[PDB]
Amino acid sequence: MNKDQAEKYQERSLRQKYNLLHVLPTLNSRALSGLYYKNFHNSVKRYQIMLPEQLKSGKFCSHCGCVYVPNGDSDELGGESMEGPKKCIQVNCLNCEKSKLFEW
Amino acid sequence: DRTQTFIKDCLFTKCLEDPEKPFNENRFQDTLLLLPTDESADKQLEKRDYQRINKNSKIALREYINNCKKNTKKCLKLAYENKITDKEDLLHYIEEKHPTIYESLPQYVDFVPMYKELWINYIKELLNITKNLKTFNGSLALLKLSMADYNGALLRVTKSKNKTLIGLQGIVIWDSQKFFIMIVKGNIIDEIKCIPKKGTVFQFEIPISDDDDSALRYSILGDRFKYRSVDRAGRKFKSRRCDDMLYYIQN
Amino acid sequence: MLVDLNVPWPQNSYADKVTSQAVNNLIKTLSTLHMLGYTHIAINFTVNHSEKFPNDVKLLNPIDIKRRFGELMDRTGLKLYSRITLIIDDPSKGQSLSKISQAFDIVAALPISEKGLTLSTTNLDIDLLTFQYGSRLPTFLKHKSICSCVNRGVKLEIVYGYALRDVQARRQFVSNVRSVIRSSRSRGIVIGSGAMSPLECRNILGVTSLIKNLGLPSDRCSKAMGDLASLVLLNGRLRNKSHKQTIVTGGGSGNGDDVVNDVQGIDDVQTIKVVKRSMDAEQLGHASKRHK
Amino acid sequence: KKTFREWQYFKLSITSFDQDVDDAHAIDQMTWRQWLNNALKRSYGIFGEGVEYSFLHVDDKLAYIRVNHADKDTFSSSISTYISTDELVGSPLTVSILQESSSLRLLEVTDDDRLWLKKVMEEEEQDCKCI
Amino acid sequence: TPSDLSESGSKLNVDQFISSRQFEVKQLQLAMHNSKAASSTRIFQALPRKLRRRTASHNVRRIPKRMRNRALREMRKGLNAKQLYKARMSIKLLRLASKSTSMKLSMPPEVTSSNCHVRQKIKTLKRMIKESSTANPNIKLLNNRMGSYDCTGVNE
Amino acid sequence: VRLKSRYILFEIIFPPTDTNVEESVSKADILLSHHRASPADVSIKSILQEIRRSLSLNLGDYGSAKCNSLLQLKYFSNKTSTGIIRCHREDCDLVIMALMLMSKIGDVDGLIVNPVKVSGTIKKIEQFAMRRNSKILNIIKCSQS
RNA sequence: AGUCUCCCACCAAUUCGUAUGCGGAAAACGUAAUGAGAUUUAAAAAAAUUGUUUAAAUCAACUCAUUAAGGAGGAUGCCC
RNA sequence: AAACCAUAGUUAUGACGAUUGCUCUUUCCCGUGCUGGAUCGAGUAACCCAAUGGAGCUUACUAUUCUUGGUCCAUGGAUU
RNA sequence: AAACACAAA
Ligand SMILES: [Mg+2]
Ligand SMILES: [Mg+2]
Ligand SMILES: [Mg+2]
Ligand SMILES: [Zn+2]
Repeated sequence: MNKDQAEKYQERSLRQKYNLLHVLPTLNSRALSGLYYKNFHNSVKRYQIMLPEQLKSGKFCSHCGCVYVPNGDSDELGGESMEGPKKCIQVNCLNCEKSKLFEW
Repeated sequence: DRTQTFIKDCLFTKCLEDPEKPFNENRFQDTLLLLPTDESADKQLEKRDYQRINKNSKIALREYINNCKKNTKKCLKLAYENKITDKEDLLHYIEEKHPTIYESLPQYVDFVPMYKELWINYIKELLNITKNLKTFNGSLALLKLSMADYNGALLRVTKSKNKTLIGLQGIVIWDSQKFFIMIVKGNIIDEIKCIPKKGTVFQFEIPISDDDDSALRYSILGDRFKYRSVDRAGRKFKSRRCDDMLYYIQN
Repeated sequence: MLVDLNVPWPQNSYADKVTSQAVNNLIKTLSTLHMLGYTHIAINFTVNHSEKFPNDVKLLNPIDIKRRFGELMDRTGLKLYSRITLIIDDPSKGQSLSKISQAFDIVAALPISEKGLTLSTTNLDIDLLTFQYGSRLPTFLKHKSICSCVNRGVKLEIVYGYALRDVQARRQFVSNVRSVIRSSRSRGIVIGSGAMSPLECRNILGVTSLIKNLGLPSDRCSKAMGDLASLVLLNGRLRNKSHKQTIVTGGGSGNGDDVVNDVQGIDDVQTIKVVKRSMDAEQLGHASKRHK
Repeated sequence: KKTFREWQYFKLSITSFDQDVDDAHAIDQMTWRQWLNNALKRSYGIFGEGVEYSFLHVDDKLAYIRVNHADKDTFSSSISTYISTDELVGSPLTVSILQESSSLRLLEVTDDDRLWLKKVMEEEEQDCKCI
Repeated sequence: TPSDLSESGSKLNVDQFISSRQFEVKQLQLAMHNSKAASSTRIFQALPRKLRRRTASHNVRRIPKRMRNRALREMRKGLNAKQLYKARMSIKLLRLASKSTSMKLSMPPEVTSSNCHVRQKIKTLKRMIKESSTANPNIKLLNNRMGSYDCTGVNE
Repeated sequence: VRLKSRYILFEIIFPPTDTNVEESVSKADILLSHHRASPADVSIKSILQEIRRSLSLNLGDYGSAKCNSLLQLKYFSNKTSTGIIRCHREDCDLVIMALMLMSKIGDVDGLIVNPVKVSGTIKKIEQFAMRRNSKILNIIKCSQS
């Protein structure tokens, strides 16, 4: 297998995983979201490449694995709400009953 | 050593019966060995949250499968009770009389359209399906297909040890290690299909309709689909027996 | 089903040119094997090891199944396969299997020495192990080696068609067959007929009678000619056609479109299979309900 | 527990190529017998020569041979081995056993010679049952 | 030199060892057999299978994992009745891990009794068992040093 | 695994075919007149070639091919006319029938072959040969009186 | 069958004086209750054994981490 | 110079004949049934083999190349 | 052949 041809295959596979992470059900169903998240991460761990932190921090959830999205293609919103600090700013989701807290 | 070997032989001819047995089979060691016999914080955070997400998604998939299993049974029972045959009446009746059991039911018309296209385009770009078909190479294409991902793929069971599993078409929702998960549609059938891979034959057809109406005829073998590489290469393979494929020739 | 995998081709070196009489005799013997009854025939081609392999791909196979066997099959009704036997005795540096293995279908070996036997049993990727039944056996064959080989793959082949050549060769043939059957534990045995003319061919009953007189039970002969021959054809076919048993280039719909059975449909200059669109997403999944 | 088989039948048929030499010469019963006597002596010694066999319903390239149940192996190993050479034909002869039977139940044509042989064989059958 | 020092350890060569000592072997054989020394036949016979034994391994032993984990827990780390047995087992495990070679080979590197300070722990726990208020003269006073008393039940 | 061997002990006996001379009727007299001696033209390759010819002449082609796989003469000396023929446990009957059907040596005539002991090891064959040799001496000592 | 382990002299003790889940003289020995784990792990992946050689929807299987023997009192659950 | 010792013991464990039983199939009867009975037939497996004795573990076997018991949030058909 | 070894392969 040519490495120049393997780079294109790697890019295509990464794009395909990232697209499968999205469309309707991974947003709707937490099971498919978590499964595809685990698959994408197991695929990116084997390629010995780090992933950007600016997306790594605020991309997915920690209990199910759905993308944090509040309210071309109308879909379902990802999070219950996003309050102010109120003591410390938190973000809640729809699928599970937990929240993620960040401090200023 | 020659006179020494003669002395050793004249000594062994007293104890042993064949003096030139050990020197021939190399049991008289010339040497006697004498020796006593002789930024990690965020990384750990990411590993732990990944472990937690995996452990949650497993249970979520399991309970989703169980919910679909029970919902299909209950809705088919209610349909037979109400005597309604086609799906376009049954789903509307359930929606207008049973709100809850309807948000648990899946929708094939929701599952087919983007999945099929997003997998077809991905495979077309991977196998380099071009308007002309003189730029192909079978070896590299088969290697890519062995390395390719089948998450959200359309496969048809064409041969199997069980005479009832054959002929089932479905699109992948998740790739397990022992069973294969797809979804099928019928008159009222909306069953999630789990199929064993040990002894079954699958196949996938890629449509190509630029000028003529042709398609590629590819196929996989589940029995030997368990010991393949995943997204990478360089895994030392072993010849197993190539012997339990008798069902392939038999029928 | 009956399979004969050692039909010899009248050529040993690439410098030789086959005359029309040999091709006519081969056509006659193929017709003879077909008339009485047979299912699979794989012709054999023999070359030695120390020779210079030609640095070509489109000239390695002087069989041209589509040229003349393409003339014969439409009237005959059976299939042909191209196989090669390697006469390897001394481990010289000449080794270019990466071309002849992919160009041919079945790759066998003909060891004469002990080192060649060991390397062909351990490292050489072959399909059948054939011995020189005309000459003397290289050594006292071991049991564990043959058992581990037949568990790892390659089986032994017995050719009863050589005993019809002369008188002095029959004793050596029987002595070698006895040792092979005794050392192989009667597991990986494949039977073939190495006849060059249709006059030295026999019926399946003569074959099973000869082998049952040799020492192997008749039911085992039937099983090894029915299932083991099909399996050794399948292995050598998909090891070259497909990848390492992971992805198959052929899709079996019914009962005739099989990777070893379907031979005119599947392309050989490439590995693609151009079929019309027959799988949609709107058709009912259940084949019992799906109607056209 | 088991019934003792007297002998066993064998369906013999000649296969001679070279249509010209084939239609040229015409084999007969004595030809068959000489071919068998040559095959047995070529493949075996006195062991093969002392094999009991008779001829029943000899035809053009067709004949039926009954061999004892104890010598079926010797007969079937010698038949598929020998190839005639310069006996009566310019093209050497090769024989292939079509089928075998141990219950006399075989019928190719609707002739009556099989019926007569069957009649004499059952008049011997009841005779060995009583005797 | 019949034995020398080399890469791994000491090497002893049989060749020179029996070469230098040859006349001694001749005198020994003459002292054992007088008239049979001139003859060369089979004097020694095969060992009976009843006396025949089997060969063991060249290693010392493999310690069970339970005792190893307990010794690890003890080394790395008024009294109730169970705390008496706890301290007793603690001193026993310390002594065992100190003497045993298999446990030493199963112990983790960079761990010694000096660093563990076994002696002070032994002293403290022995002081505790001494405080446990036992009554020795209630048990009995024996007659010999090896355990041998009389266990006879009269009418019971 | 083990190769199943079966050694065969045979004796060459010369019948005193002479009708013009009167003979003594006893045990040791006929034992001596039958165990006189073997001729000088007697060896291992001359007996092996003769038995190989007789095997092909009596059994045939396949009968000699199946039997000549492990047909060897391990021990034989012309002073006592005792030989040990190694063969398979399958072809023991064939070798015995061939030794029975032995007609004559190509230059020496008037002799018979007697198979005495058949066993699957050489130690028991040697023990039986020693026992037979010891038994032979008894009648000799008794008749020398 | 196997290039696995151990017994086949003893030692009121520099001699594994080891009352440590149970059985066992020992054993790279059998099994029982709970929790967790997957080259992101305590450790399986890019000493022996085995063609495939644990798992990675749930079950089943492997690995590791805890539970010392007997008698008495109180509470809870079952027939009563 | 012997300790020489096996309810197989040191390249051995042969040769056929006869009987019952076990699995399927083409038949007839009482009561449906009953390790209910009798004819026409096929097969009795494979791994494989001791060399001093015992225990534990792992690894090879049972597809017309004998069998048996149970389980399965495996699928296939039918009733509620 | 079997059986043995901190061998050798
Ligand atoms: Mg053994
Ligand atoms: Mg061994
Ligand atoms: Mg052993
Ligand atoms: Zn969540």
